Amino acid sequence: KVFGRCELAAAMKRHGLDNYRGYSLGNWVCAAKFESNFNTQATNRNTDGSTDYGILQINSRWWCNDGRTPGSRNLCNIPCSALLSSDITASVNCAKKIVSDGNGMNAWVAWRNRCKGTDVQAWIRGCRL
Ligand SMILES: [Pt+2]
Repeated sequence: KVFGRCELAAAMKRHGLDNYRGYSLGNWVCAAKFESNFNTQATNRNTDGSTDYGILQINSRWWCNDGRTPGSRNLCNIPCSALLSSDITASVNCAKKIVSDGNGMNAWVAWRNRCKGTDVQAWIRGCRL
């Protein structure tokens, strides 16, 4: 599923990401834009052999099991394929564990390099929330 910007902002808000660990909704929408282009089916291989999955590109190195990432963890206790659903519940629940682990949203390379320190409120402009 390719979400629209405001449809994803609404789903993320419903699921309790607005100001989760002090990250405004616009941070999460910006991160999804530059990680997945708002596409729940996005998958990308990392140099280390791990893969990133779904609308928030959650990494099989730590967070999910994809059956092909040796010596990795599954800290969200899910198959990585769960993260590709049109329903973002599993991605949001796992993202909440990730951002709580001490590094905050710096875990998302695209957030750090493209969203951090920018006017992220722009990502939710015009949306009925
Ligand atoms: Pt939820």
